[PDB]
Amino acid sequence: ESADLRALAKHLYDSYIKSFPLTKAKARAILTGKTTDKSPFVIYDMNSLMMGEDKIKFKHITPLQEQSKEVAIRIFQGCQFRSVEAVQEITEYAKSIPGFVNLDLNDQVTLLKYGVHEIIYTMLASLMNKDGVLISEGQGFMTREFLKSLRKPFGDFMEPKFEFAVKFNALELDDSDLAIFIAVIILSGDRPGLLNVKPIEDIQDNLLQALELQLKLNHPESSQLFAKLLQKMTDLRQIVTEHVQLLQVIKKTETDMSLHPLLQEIYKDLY
Amino acid sequence: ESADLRALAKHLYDSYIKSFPLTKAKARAILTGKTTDKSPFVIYDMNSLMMGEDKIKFKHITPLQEQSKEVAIRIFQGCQFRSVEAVQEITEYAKSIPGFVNLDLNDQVTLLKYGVHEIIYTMLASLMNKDGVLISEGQGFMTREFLKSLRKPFGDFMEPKFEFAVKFNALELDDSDLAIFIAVIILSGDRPGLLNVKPIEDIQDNLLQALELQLKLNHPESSQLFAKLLQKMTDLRQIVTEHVQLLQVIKKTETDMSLHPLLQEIYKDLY
Ligand SMILES: O=S(=O)(Nc1cc(-c2cccs2)nn1-c1ccc(F)cc1)c1cc(C(F)(F)F)cc(C(F)(F)F)c1
Ligand SMILES: O=S(=O)(Nc1cc(-c2cccs2)nn1-c1ccc(F)cc1)c1cc(C(F)(F)F)cc(C(F)(F)F)c1
Repeated sequence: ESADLRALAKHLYDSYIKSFPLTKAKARAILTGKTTDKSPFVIYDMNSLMMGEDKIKFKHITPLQEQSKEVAIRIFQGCQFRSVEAVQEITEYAKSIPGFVNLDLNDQVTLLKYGVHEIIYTMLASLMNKDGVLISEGQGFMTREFLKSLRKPFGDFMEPKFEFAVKFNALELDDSDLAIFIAVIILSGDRPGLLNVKPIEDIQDNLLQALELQLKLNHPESSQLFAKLLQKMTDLRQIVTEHVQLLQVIKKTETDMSLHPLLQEIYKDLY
Repeated sequence: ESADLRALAKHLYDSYIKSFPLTKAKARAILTGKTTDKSPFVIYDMNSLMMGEDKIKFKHITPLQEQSKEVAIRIFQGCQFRSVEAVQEITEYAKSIPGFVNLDLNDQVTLLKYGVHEIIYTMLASLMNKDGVLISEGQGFMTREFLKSLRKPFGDFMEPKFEFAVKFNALELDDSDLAIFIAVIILSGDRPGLLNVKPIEDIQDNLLQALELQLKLNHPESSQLFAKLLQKMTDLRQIVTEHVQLLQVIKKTETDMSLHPLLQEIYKDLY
């Protein structure tokens, strides 16, 4: 039944709603200017950032990290903290994908480890326009120009993500489309070191049918959107390998210590 | 609500299975016989010690270096390496505790820094009986009468752990009980130097309620088990102060030591 596929789409939207407080629909209204209530703080330069360490921290001192050290470094570390948070959220959502928790425990672990980054860049696009990105739970907005202005290695971090987002966003996907897409990415039977490939493909098969039916009904006038969407999955992998290269350059060339243990042993045979 | 609290237990039990390779179940299987494999190498004197270390012949080099010392200090070296490795495991599991990674970064660090040792000994009981302890992934045993025999300082190290374990093990906790208990340990709002106490206590509260239900549902005949388990937190805090106490006496009677930088930080300014 098509009814079951819609039931599955529906189940995935609701779990997505619970796992991810800042949804695309909310982020876009923020990025535009709907129901004017509490406009976000704008970080457009080194000075406004300084002025802003005490606009997302000073209220009560519970930050992503302390002061001092280069601004490029501080932003880097703040994004470390932020990604481990994104990961817990993605992990929670994953357990709500039917069949996922019943997979071999270590295949769960492998799936998450290779899948999380592609889900971050997909979902970070919902938070982006062509001019910058919502941060601090939609409380701030950091310009693409400022990120790009940071000294050499760190100024190149974000541009590729911005470039992906602009084009991905032109697809006009809504959270109900993204909910199933994110689930398709998780369940990829081609990740390195997976034990049982077939049960993962059997799940991704059902989520592919659901994704297809979703897009046909929700986006009838977008000829071959399903296909276009699956092709973006190769774009995502590129953004990831490229982000992984740059992290390897940073860690080999820089002089700043003590980092987030999460993706530290996860630096072992990645993308 | 009961179902939230049941899901919390279930969640915590999964990450537990994911972060910790030698669980309590599997370990008692090795101590009992219930397992369909091997039989651990018993170390009781200097000769069977000089047997157990060299026994590494079909079980080659473990994550650690070459045993470039003597007897006591030779174990002193390996257990340091085991500790480092348990910490990694405990850090990984902590990140999976809902709300942990959203806390102030410095309080995450402080919570780990104190909580780690308590969880070490708690989980060390799982691998213990009154006669000795599984070491090396449970491929070895190592009598309490051997460990007790050692030199003036090294002679009071595992004893307090064994005595703790004997009584803790009479509580009949499983892996699913222990999953919640260890989370309640890390989320302790009284650790010195904590910056925002209340959000930590908030989470412990929820964990405490989940512990309660787990015990009540899992051990319905065990009178006041909740209270008796939590009383065990005082015992654990004593083992830690004793441990860290020999670790000082060691700096007066022995020569050069030096620790993995992860253990140096973890023992830094520790009561
Ligand atoms: O995947 S990211 O590009 N990671 C990242 C960016 C940056 C920097 C940008 C500018 C100067 S340093 N650092 N990191 C990062 C992330 C994780 C690490 F382990 C190490 C570094 C990322 C960027 C951002 C943001 F766009 F807001 F910059 C946000 C996140 C979030 F919220 F998902 F955590 C992630
Ligand atoms: O926490 S322990 O008591 N550590 C420890 C024991 C011992 C020794 C006992 C007898 C001679 S040396 N040394 N250490 C130790 C551990 C870490 C340090 F930084 C310094 C010392 C410990 C003992 C054991 C065991 F019983 F196996 F000995 C195992 C572990 C494990 F698995 F948690 F790492 C930890």
